Amino acid sequence: AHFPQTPGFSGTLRPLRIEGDILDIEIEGEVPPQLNGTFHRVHPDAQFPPRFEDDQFFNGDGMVSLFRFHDGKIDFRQRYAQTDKWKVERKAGKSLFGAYRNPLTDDASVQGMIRGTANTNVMVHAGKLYAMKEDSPCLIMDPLTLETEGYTNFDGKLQSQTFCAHPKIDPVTGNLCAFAYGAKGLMTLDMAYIEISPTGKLLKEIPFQNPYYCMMHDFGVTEDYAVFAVMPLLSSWDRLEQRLPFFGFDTTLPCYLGILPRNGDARDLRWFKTGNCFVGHVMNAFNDGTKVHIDMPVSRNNSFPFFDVHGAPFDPVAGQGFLTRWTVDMASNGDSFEKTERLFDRPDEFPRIDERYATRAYRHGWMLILDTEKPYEAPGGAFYALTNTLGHIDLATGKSSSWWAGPRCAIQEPCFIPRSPDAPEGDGYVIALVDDHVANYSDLAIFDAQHVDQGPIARAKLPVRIRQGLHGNWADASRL
Amino acid sequence: AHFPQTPGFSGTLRPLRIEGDILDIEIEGEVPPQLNGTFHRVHPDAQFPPRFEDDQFFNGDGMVSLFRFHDGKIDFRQRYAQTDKWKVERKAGKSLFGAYRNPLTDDASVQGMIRGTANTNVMVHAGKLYAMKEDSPCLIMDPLTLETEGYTNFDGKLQSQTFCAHPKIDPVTGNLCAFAYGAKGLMTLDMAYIEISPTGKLLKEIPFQNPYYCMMHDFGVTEDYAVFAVMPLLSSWDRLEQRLPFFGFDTTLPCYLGILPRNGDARDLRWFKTGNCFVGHVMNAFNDGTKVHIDMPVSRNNSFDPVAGQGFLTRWTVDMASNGDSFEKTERLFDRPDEFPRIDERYATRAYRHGWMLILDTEKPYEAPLTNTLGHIDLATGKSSSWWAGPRCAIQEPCFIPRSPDAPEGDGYVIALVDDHVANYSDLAIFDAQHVDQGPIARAKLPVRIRQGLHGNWADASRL
Ligand SMILES: [Fe+3]
Ligand SMILES: [Fe+3]
Ligand SMILES: [Mg+2]
Repeated sequence: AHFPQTPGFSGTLRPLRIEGDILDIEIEGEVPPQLNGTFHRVHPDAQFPPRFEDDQFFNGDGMVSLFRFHDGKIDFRQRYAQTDKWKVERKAGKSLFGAYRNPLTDDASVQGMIRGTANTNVMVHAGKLYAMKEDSPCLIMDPLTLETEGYTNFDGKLQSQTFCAHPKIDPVTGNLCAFAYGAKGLMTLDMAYIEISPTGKLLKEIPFQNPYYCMMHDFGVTEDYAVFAVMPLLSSWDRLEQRLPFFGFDTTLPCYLGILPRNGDARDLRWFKTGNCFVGHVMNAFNDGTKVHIDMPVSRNNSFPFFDVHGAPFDPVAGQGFLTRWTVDMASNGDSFEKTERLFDRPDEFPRIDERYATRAYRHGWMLILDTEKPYEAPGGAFYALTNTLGHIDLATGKSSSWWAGPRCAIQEPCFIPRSPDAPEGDGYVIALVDDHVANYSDLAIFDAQHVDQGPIARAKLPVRIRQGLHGNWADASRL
Repeated sequence: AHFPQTPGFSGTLRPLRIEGDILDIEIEGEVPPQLNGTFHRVHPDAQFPPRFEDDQFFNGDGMVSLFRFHDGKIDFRQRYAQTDKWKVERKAGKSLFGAYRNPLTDDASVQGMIRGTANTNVMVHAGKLYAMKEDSPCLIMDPLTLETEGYTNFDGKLQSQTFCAHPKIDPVTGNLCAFAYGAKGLMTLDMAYIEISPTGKLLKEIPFQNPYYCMMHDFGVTEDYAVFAVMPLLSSWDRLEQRLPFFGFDTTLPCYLGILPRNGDARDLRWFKTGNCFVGHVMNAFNDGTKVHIDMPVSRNNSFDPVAGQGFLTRWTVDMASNGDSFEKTERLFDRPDEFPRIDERYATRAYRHGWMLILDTEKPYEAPLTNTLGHIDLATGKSSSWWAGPRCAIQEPCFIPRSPDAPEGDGYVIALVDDHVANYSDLAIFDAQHVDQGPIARAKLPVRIRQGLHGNWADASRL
């Protein structure tokens, strides 16, 4: 009823909190008639006002959106993920859990509960929808009704208390390749590489130890290795008692890259070391023999201003991430990299690939671009987190193109859809939410993947603006 | 999925069509904590693009909104009324029924089906929600889930094929007082005065004939009489054959006022005649002995030419004791163009003085790419006050809530949706009924603009 009038809950970040349905969205243009599948997507949307006036973006309850493609039509369905947190807070009619990653600020009635909001990523696997949040197990939902089944441990087999929100689909085995940090609770170095079969059975859970008490948000998977990028985004329980941000970036410590053979154990894990930097989302990773490549935006400090870290304001220029390839060789001796190479010279994040080529050699990528030289005429919005541009890069040529959403709009994470199962790499479509911050409408815009610069070929016009979310995924109807 | 690019489906009249819920709406100010009940409300919202690009606003599928008040909180729930039309069209994934009230344009697959959209009014009665559209039976829904149960003939008793969307609640008996026109199908002169008990049982269905086939949208109920305003808004099968709009107003025919004793029959009905004009919604009606008063906006032509469409709240007076068919009085009650009148319905059918209305203030700026004013009139003194919503907003039909059961007439709150046509958000504004010029005392802030609707009603939780 009464949300704190902090910027975190006002203007373009106002609460939405509407579950609902639209049958047959209004289309401007023509939805590609062959497309038949689901595009899932999630945003934080605190059900009730927070205990803390300062409660953060990534702490809001997960609101899941479904866009079902079929017969040149798109349907809309949106539901709260009914996490243990969400269920108990609804019964109380108020928020019971506290600050971000801080159980010391929880109400006494919910101590020991799973504090996850399932607000970071949603992906179809094993005929179900996996709703994910780092600090908590995987939440199982129905891909079409968006009903919540409950957290899972994969029939008692998984020991890890947590489950990452950035798994990859092995394009050969169809296995869900995931991982977990803090696998034995907050502030533990216990890690795990996880593979889930196409029918939901836990196949392997390879434990190992991390170099830091740090955040491990994303990782890479190659044909033979799991790739873990370790940054000094450090955590400490002292900070929670002082009521400071759980994570704080240390600009003096180095970064590591851990290569775990997917068929080995912690004994075979080799650590490589490089200079200090901030590592973003992994576009893709792949190995050529013992040569391992991983592509991700690299910046000098935190790239997300909604992500409150401790110490040293928010440097918006030091937070500019550029798509960078890291290369190590398992055949070499020592912990030296072979190569670091900037792949793209514009600040970017939220990278995407033709997922048929995940874990393999590839050339086509899409990304959100921060074009600060463009006007932004929408009052009530952070100019910092303004992804106003969609970009495409041909890594084989370095050529790139982009599209500007205009001065009224932001763009959310894109997603690639192939034109057909055996279409060439990157031949198909890119979809993304384009949010008009003046009229408060959202379009699910459809681009030609190879000509994003020509603007959308179609727009699914929603009569509502979807709150800025995180990650989404496309699944063909055959996966259901 | 491809709606026409006409004005009736673009801009502020864009399709909405979202069913959904919000628990604990954002509140600016304070929702009066005593309030515990429901505000229902409905707008047209075609589920699929129409068969004809010039489809009327009034032809769209009914979308019902629920605002459940409790303990200073308001929850939101919005659902489609699952009429026979809506169900079959969803099955087919496209619009099967054709032009407004024109069965000659329906697809063959739905011929003889009920063409109602239930898009005009929603009112709690006998523990259920009555969803109404003139050309069709009453639709029964659940007041809290907004589930649909189906059309009703009240246990097979009701003979009328139709059921009005403007019933009044008798403040003494608790009966739902309704009527029906075209009761034996389209273009039929058959009429009926209807009463439904507080438990849903049909108590009386009094048939009579209408002076001609015309729109009979609203009517009045007094302590002793039912009051039927007849204007020459005509329709014939011939109009439908030429694919003209169903209704066509005739400037040369007179208007009638038919007074029917509630406990009598068609032989006891008296017709009074007056000059040509266009009649609008009924604020209220009452009788003082044999003198019958009815207050309603009156204009020269359709208000539902902007100058001819200017309707002014007017009182019509006839005397049942008199001989002949002359009125006694016609008196303009308000000098500003107005519509959607409302009263403290605890005084419905009885003498009253407090009314609320929407006012079209043409001297105000509108900065969007129009009811912009909420009014209050004290009929005992002619005094009035109003509130302008600003250059970006419009106001939908208001509705009165008494501060308490024993409160004096007009003592309480007036609620209405206020729509920002630039930011595309809607607020459920709460005013003090006696000081609407002071602006809202509270705003329930929706993260969406509710489409332009029709009629809504308040019901205390005790009625659930
Ligand atoms: Fe992420
Ligand atoms: Fe009406
Ligand atoms: Mg739109």
